[PDB]
Amino acid sequence: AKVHGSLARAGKVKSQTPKVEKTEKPKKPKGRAYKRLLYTRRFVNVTLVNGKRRMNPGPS
Amino acid sequence: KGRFYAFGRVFAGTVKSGQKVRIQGPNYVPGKKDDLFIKAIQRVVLMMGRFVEPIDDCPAGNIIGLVGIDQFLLKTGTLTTSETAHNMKVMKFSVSPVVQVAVEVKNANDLPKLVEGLKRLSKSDPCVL
Amino acid sequence: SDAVTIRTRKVISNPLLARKQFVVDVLHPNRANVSKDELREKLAEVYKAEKDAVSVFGFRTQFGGGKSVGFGLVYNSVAEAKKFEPTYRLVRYGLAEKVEKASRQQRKQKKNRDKKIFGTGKRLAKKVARRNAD
Amino acid sequence: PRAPRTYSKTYSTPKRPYESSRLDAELKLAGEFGLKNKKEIYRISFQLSKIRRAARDLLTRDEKDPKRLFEGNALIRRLVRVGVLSEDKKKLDYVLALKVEDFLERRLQTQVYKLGLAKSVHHARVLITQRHIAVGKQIVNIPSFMVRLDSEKHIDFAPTSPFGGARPGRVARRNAARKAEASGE
Amino acid sequence: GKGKPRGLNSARKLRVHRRNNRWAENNYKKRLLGTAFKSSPFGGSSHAKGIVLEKLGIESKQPNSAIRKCVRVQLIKNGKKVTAFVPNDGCLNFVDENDEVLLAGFGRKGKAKGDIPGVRFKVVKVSGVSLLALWKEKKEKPRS
RNA sequence: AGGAUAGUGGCCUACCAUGGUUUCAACGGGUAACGGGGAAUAAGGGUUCGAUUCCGGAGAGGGAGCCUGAGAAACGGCUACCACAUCCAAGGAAGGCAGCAGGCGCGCAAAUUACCCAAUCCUAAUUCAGGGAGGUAGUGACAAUAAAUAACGAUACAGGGCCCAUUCGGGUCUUGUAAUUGGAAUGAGUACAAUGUAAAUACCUUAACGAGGAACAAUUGGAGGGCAAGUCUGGUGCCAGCAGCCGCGGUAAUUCCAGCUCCAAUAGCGUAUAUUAAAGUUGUUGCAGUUAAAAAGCUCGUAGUUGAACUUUGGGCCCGGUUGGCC
Repeated sequence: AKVHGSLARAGKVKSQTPKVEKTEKPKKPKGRAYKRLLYTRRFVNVTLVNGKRRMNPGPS
Repeated sequence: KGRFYAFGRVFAGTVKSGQKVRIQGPNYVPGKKDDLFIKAIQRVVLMMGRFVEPIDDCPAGNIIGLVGIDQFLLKTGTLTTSETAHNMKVMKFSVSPVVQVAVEVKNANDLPKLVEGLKRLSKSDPCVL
Repeated sequence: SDAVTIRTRKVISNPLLARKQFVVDVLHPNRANVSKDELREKLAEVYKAEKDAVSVFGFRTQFGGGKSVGFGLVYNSVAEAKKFEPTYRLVRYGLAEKVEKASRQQRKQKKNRDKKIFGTGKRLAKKVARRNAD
Repeated sequence: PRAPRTYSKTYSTPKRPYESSRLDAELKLAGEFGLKNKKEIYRISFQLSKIRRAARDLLTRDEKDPKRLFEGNALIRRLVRVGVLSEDKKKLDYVLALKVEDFLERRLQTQVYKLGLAKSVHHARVLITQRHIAVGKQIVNIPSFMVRLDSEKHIDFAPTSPFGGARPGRVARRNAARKAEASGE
Repeated sequence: GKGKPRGLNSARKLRVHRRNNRWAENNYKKRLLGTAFKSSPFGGSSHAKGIVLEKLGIESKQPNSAIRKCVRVQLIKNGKKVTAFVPNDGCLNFVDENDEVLLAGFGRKGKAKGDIPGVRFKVVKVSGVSLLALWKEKKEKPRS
């Protein structure tokens, strides 16, 4: 196993994953107005509990 | 050791000491962001035989030594400051790429001095490769 | 435009230089950033010495825009002022002359090109004449 | 070869990073009056810290000590020259009882808010850094001014800077240049 | 009182017993003799300018698999061989032989992590481009 | 007892006496040791740096020696040797950047071959002459302090109320969302122009400017536990890889690669090495010692460290001081 880092095993297995691109959201606010969303989303626009709170409820 | 003068000749403008100019490379169009450099020049010195004479400004058509910029070009160079222009030629010059010699350090330790030695010897003179 | 209002504070007359030292407060609504010397030419009328024995530097523009802090110096002498006025303030006022010797790098090397001379040097100049071309 | 000028840091981050309600307790304190970061409640708590550290050392020292009779009485008046608490709690032991949201309450963000004129703390912090309102005549571009309790007689707009008067703007004039191109020349 | 004579004149004897028993920790004994100034390939240093010979690979223990593709790099300031590691996926094609590299430690203070033995050191920068700026690629790869 | 010395002194010299320091650690070695005023973390108790802004010392390539001068064993003074190194007509003569810039070497590593005495001071016969002492500037995410990244509208929709309480649809105050369409606020840049500055740059000022998501823009980590944030989708299948630890990947990967969403801080975030607290895991305050590692096999003994009780207690008179008292 002196030559066992044979580069046929390489980042190849990453490169055989497909290539896609991010979709384009609008301009998120940058500064205090981002937290203006973030407080009012978590503690004002909530009506959900599911025990106490669940902030990012991925599809259950 | 070698902080070697750039043997230059201005074709336009009175070049000035203490000046900020764009730097380009051998085969380059300024569209992409790779290998164009934005630095400033240290000193603008002239030379007669074996002596030097620092100056300040020069008009076109005058060969001047150029101090300190040698780090950022390989064997040839243009350095523009109107970024729509093109490179100046390399002309596909002449004789002799040409031959090969194996070269090796002894005593198995001065490999850094060799690799810096010939990567600086490449920037030394453009005839050799 | 809205009463620039030259008002003066700490009016201290120096007897041993024939002058006054004082701090000018300037509140200038609706028009800012006036001048060096218009305010002097309004100050030099209320103090009745002359027009140009006054030495200002200041108008430190306070925040907002409309208030500043000036600092003028009227002297009680006309020609004796220039004997003790700072010469950079006089060439700001243009009454005196601006000096022009060489810059730094020409003068200090000239000191180095002063010690190599033997005496007044023209004994060498006779000898570098005869020899070369001998 | 010269003399220095000093510097100092004026906040300290809390030690344990992640407690669920504790970060959301300072999201109540974030959500109250429109802050921009988490640093500017760290620093008044830092100012709560070394004032209460300053408050602890006189209380453990002697009664009828003139150092306590000077920097206990001068402390509580400077504590009320900014007017965090009123005359009702001026007996030198309520400086321990002081709570975060009360150092917040005398900031110039939430003082323009409470004195009409702004409808919103988010609209209030805008109306500080748009080269707006003075305290006396001195214009203040600082949303963290700590109002000195002696300009509620006088806190208003500027004489210039509309929403304040004496000229209705300059960017209104390009909006009036839209009038001066459509129905004007 | 258990040992350690509390007597107010005795301050020497429980200072020497303090200083003798000071020589048992895992960090004071190594600051006492300068462990990074006689031993320890990094000369008291978070970083050392390196030069690679060629590529190799070292396997992981039990329980896991998947040999981790190490690198054998000698150092300039002392002139001796050492083995290192490229914590990343891919990008070993980007790092060449016989070119300048700039490496560091793990924070693990020696004492190789839990996965691969006898490897202390990881790669920050190679030829001046800092390959973390190459895996999350937004950078020049220069003319070699 | 003299010799020198600015004067003291085994400082040096002749004679005489055998003395100095020590188990409180001298001596010898090491020291990535300039010494202090301090700095960092912080319950108290402290541990670790301090080359560097201030004071004092030593040195000007390595050891010597000396003139001038009040002041030097000076080094931008000299003499000689060593070790480096320069110019040339080959005869010889110049030599000290641990000053200021600058360039090599070594480098994980550290900036202009700028302006000028305007300021603070200093030297000299003395306003003036001078000062790379100094200040002004360009590099700067070495450090700190303040704080932008867009405001309020109107419609509509879901509403949350309150009361119509029969609620399909309401008046009333408030949240998101669908960018429909407004009217303002300007300032980061930009510069007429003035100031600032001896001189200009720049801050404070100030005309004409300078905004509808794509601009005039917010990044860096992370989403098993640790430890706050996914049982969302597609990929490879112990390969490639993740990860500071525990551990995941062998076909549904809540860890790998991407994409959506979200978390944390915000002009900053990680990363690595030495650190301090947490480490009541060095402990004097304040550890453990029957089994987790440890009470010399046992005793004698000099230093060291500790070591019983006892010797004006009490009574009375008066004077002034302070704090609180029908007051």
